[PDB]
Formats: sequence, C-alpha cells, structure tokens
Amino acid sequence: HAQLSSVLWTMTIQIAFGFRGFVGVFMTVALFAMWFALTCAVLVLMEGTSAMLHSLRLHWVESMSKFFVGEGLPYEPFAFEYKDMEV
Amino acid sequence: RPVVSTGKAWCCTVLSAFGVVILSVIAHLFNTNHESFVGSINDPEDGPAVAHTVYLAALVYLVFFVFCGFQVYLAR
Amino acid sequence: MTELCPVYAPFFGAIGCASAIIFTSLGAAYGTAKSGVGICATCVLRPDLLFKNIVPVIMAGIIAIYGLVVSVLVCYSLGQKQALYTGFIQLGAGLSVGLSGLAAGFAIGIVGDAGVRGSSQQPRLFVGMILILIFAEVLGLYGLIVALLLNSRATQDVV
Amino acid sequence: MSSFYTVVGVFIVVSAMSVLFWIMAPKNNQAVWRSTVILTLAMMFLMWAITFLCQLHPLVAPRRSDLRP
Amino acid sequence: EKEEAIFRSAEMALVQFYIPQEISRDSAYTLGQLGLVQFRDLNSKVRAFQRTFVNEIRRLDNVERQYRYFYSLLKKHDIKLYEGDTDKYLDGSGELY
Amino acid sequence: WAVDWVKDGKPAPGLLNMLINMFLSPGTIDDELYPHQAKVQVFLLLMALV
Amino acid sequence: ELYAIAKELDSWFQDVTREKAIFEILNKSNYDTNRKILIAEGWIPRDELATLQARLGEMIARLGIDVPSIIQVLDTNHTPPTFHRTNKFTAGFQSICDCYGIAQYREINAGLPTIVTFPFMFAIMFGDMGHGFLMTLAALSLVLNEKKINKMKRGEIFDMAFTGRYIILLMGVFSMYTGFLYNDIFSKTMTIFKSGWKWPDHWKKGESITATSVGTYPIGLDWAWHGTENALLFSNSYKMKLSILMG
Repeated sequence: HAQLSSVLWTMTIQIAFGFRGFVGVFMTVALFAMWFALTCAVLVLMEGTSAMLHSLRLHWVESMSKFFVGEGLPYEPFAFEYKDMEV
Repeated sequence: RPVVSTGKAWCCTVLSAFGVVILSVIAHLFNTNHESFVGSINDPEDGPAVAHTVYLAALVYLVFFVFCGFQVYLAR
Repeated sequence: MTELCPVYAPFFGAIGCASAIIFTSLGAAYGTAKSGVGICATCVLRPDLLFKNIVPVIMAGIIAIYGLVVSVLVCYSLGQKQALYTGFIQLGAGLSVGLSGLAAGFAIGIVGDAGVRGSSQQPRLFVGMILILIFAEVLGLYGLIVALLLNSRATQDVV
Repeated sequence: MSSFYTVVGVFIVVSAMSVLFWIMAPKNNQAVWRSTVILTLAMMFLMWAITFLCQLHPLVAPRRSDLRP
Repeated sequence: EKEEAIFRSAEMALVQFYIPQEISRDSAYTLGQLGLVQFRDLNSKVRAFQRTFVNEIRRLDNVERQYRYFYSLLKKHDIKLYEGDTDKYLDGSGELY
Repeated sequence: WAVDWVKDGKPAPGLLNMLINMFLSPGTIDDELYPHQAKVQVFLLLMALV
Repeated sequence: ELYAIAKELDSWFQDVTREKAIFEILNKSNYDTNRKILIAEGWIPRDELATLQARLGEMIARLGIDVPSIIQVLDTNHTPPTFHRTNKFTAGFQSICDCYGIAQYREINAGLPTIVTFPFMFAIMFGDMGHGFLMTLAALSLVLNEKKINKMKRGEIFDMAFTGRYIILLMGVFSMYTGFLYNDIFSKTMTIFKSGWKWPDHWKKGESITATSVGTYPIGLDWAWHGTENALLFSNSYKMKLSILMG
C-alpha cells in the first residue's frame, strides 16, 4: 500500500508541479480530478476489502483453534413479528 | 427545487470541497519551504512561489460547489 | 570484471529476485481457477453456505506473498558490484521458495475445488477439510524458511 | 521522557486506570466496558511501546533532496 | 442483573407443562404478545394430514389465496395502498397490549 | 533495545538471525548476545522434548 | 368498492398471518380427550427463572383462574441451548463473529475480542490519514442519515454496507491512529519533530550526504527517515519485527 500510494502520488502531483499557468492550469485541474477519483476508489475500496477478511480468517484460525472446542446451538427466541409481502 | 440535484450533484459538491483544501496546503508549502516539494536536487525550480496558480484554481471549484449547494440545501 | 565480482554477477540479482514472485503468482492464480468456480454451484444451490467456502482461496492468497516477501528482501542484496556466489545462493533460494509455493497452490486448489462440493450437503464437513488444507500453506512456509537462511548467508559472506 | 526507565515507570498508569474503571463504569451495559476498555487501552499502549525509538544500532538514511531551501 | 454471554455462553431453562387445555386458544396472546421464547414440540410420529390443525388451515389458506388474488386487481388500475397503519402503531415497540 | 554493540564496541549478531545456533549446535550462542545464554540455551532447547 | 376495501385488506392480511402463526404454534402442542391436559415445552433464560412467572401474573387477573397452569418443573439431561447477544451496539461485529461458527455452553465466547482486535490490524494495512478520514466521513454520514435511511432500501449489498457503520468507524479510527503513527498523508511527511541527525551544511548536488544518530525523537520515525533506500530497508525491517512481536 505504501509503495502504490507513493508511486501514484509521484506520477500525479509531480506532473502537476510542471510549470504552465496559461492553460496548464486546466491541465492540473484535470490531473487532480483524475487523481482524487483514483486514489480514493481504486486505491482504497478493493485494498481494504481484500484486507479485512485476512485478519478475520487469521483470528478464526489462531483463536478458534483454542476456543471452538465445538459448536453450540442457536435459539433466536420468537414471538409475533410483522411481515409484509406483495404480488 | 431550483435545479435538479439527482444528476450526481453530490459528487460535484464533494469533489469541489476537496479540491480547495489541497490548494491551501500546496500554496503554503510553496511559499514556505519544507525541502519536500520545493527543495531538492530534482525539484522543478520556478522559485518557492507558484501559489498564484493554486489560489486561482479554487474559484472554478467554488463556483460549481455553491451552485450545486443552492439546489441541494433543500434536502439537508 | 574479475571472477569474484564480474559484470555478470549483477545479472543474478537482476533476475534471481523475479523468480519466486512469478511462481507464487501462478500458483495462486491456478488455485483460484480451481476453487473459485466451485462457489458458482453451491451459491445458487444453497446461498446459506457462503463464508466457510472462501477459506481455501484465501489460503492460496497467503501463499501468494511468500515469494514477494523474499523478492523484496533480496532486492537490496544485489548490485552491480556483488559476488556471483551471492547470486547463486539468491537464485537457489528464490527458485526453491517459489516452486514450493506453486506446488502448495496446486495441492490446495485441487482439493478445495472438490471440498466446496463436499461441504455443500454437509455444512459441518469442513472440520477435516481445514485439517487437510492447512498442510499446503504449511509446506509453502517450509519452502520459504530456508530463503531467509541463505539470504542471511548472502548478506554477510561475499567473494 | 526517553530511557530504559521510561516504559517501566509508565506501565503503572494503565493498570491503575483499569483497576479504577474495573470497579466503576456506566451502569447501562455495566460489564461490557468492564470487559473491553482494559484491552481498548492496552492496545494503544502496546503498539505505541514499539514505535518508541531510542538507543539505536543501525545507520540513518542518507538524504538526497537537498537544494538549500 | 445482566450477563455478557459474549465472553461466556448461556443456558435457557426448560419447563414442564401440565396446562389444562381449557385455556387453549384464548390464551394464545399469552405468548403471542411477548413470548420471546422457543419450543421443543412433542408432536412426532404423526403428520399434518394426520394431526388436527391441518383441517382448519385448509379453510384458512384459501383466504390468503384470494387476498393475493385481489392484490393484482387492486394494483391494476390507478391506485396505491396506505400500507398497514397498524404496522406503525399496532406493532409498537414491545407491548403486552 | 536492551544493548547496542556499536555504541559500546562489542560483537553483534545479525539484524534478525540468531536461530540455528539453538537447533543444530547444542548450547552454543556463537553470536555474542548475552553470557548466560551459553548455559540456558540448552535448557530452553531441552525442556521441550519431554 | 376498491377505495373502501383497500384501507382494510392490508390489516386483514396482517391478521390472518398472525392468527395463522399462533395456530401453528398451538399445533406444536399435544391434546388428549379423556384428560383435559395440554403439553408443550419451551426453554427459558437462566436469569429469567422467576420474572416470567410474574409475567404469567399478567395473564391471570382476569384471563385465567389464578392460572399459571403449571409452575413445577421436571428437568431432563437434554443439553439446554446457549445464546449470545450483540448489545444493540455492535450487531455486525458479533454477527460476523458467530456466522463463522458457535461454541458449547458456558464457554468463553470471543465476540468481544473481535471488536477491539480486528479493526486495528485492518487499519495498519494502509494507515493513511486521508484514506481513513474519507471513509470515516462516509461512515459518519451513514450513521447520521440512518435516522431516516434505515427504512428506505438500498442495493442488496448496499444494504449490508449500510449495516456496518460501527465497524467502519472503528476500523477508521485505528486507521488514522496508525497513519499518524507513521506520518504518511499518501506517504507524505509533515513532521516538525526534528531530534538531531548529522546533516552537513555543505553538500554537492548529487553527493551521497549521509547522517548519524546525533539525537532521536522518542517516537522517532520522523520525516528525516525520508531519504535513500536505506530508509526503506530500515523501515521494512522495523515493520517486520513489529509484525512478529504483535503476532
């Protein structure tokens, strides 16, 4: 994550650091418009999503090995509860 | 509703809001020196004062930001 | 240059590091190709079981970085003025770890793609499934352990 | 502070606060805090404990971004 | 009192019943209101067609059939439904009322 | 963090590797980490057999 | 006719459903002709061993002739079930904990450990102030607007995403914490905690100007570690050591 963030930052911000103020202002505007979208969506979403379940499974395999000596059995106490269906 | 906001107006507002805080900090680190974006053997050198361009960049963002705010504030 | 630090010894670092990365990458890809298609049946059959089914592919993922870590580790041991002895040992370690990971991916995927079916009718069958599966990435771990030893011998012994 | 005495001296505050709040806590969900907050703070302490840099062996990184700011 | 039961695990006490049938259905609200419980049914070795309630549910189900029949025609022409107003208040939080 | 071998001149182990000294070699430190290690290394290795 | 009926058919459907359900519940019981005795069994919380009898008090005063209809119990060795609750504040946490599996009676469940543990390990995955900041802002908007949005439906997966505001915020707080611990706004440093490193004032543009430990910030890891790849090696070795330690 550190390397990918750094390389994206370089190849966007430093390019934006190029000196052109007449129409290059529009160049930098478009550059940042792209960079923000990338660095949020394609740089966070899949990363974190793929990341969390790793820790989750590690917790499972490194603790439940010592905690689940077995499985219990569910209860979910019931009562009258509202439902709605339509055709 | 003066103007339709469902046309991804929230996107314009948020991006415009985020497109000025960065301008502030880059202007600061241009005028100021942190040897991280203005001072280096390879740093492009127009002097540590190019904050004019970034200061200019804010207005175009803010125009659309406020214009979309006008239509979207009715939902709060 | 000389037989101790010639012009071709740096080539070992130039290439030797890119070995394990590719073997583990291909092993993980093959493991996915095998197991992932498995969900496509049971999900429609019984969407209930959707979590227990994913463990093997993530085990393959765990293996997938065994090669990347060693590659980046040795990435500094190389240079234009290193010794060909270091290149030899680095190449040997990278090949060993990467191919071992590829074999682990083979074994884990080719068993998970069927364990997905096995557990479909028996939601609690995965008890032995995990017991069998763990061995594959454990074997990958033995595959990668000796790379550290050789690189330690590759970061202090030269010429 | 920064020395070998620093960590050993500062380990006591977390234990003191835990035992304190292990006795007193919000009545609603009385035991959830009594069970969780201790680790909630111990985690803080423990990952800070390692970033503490002092008495270091290896070399520092040479810099190559010099232009006389 | 309150037991976390998430740093531990729980246990629900079974109860023996010899309730006379004379309060069979009028007492339905007893557990219909806030029953918040589970059962271990004893009716085994005998099936719907072999048990009793099957008979009335056979007359009941027809009403649901005709209701969902109506729903199509109701939505058919131009109009909507106010939805269950009871659902907002009748199922108001958890009540004994 | 306990002790530095270059702030005060002393032999040092590798940045991370001090391992095989326990396993193949019985009760040898061979890396200058701490004196009583030479004696307690065999103990640490041995109480895991029974 | 349609106007008149519409206002009430929905209520009628609710009814039929409710009485239907209770009829099946009744159907879960036993009857006999000669002896007027009804039979059923339900498992009651250990802590509710007496309150629900007072509750049966709410179905006697006028609805049953001082009717518990039974209060004496004969118990069987059949394994009573267990239970766990999410404390109405960490639903997603415990749900994801238990969907993987369950455990036997009176055993220490691991629901609470997950809440404190998992989010920080996820956080240290990226540890960037901007990233965690934006995602926590999204989670804050979600939890603020759920006062009205909880009822409107979303995309099938978008609904589940809505269902995890607490989890998102918990991971994000640790994300900012670790990112600040690492001084990286997209791998960018802002530290003014200079503590002393050999930086000779005379440098040739290109000369490998090195340094040495002439003073350390107690936290360390400051901007000064932004240099040659020696910085990368130091950081990576330190981080792998930290991972081993925490593990």
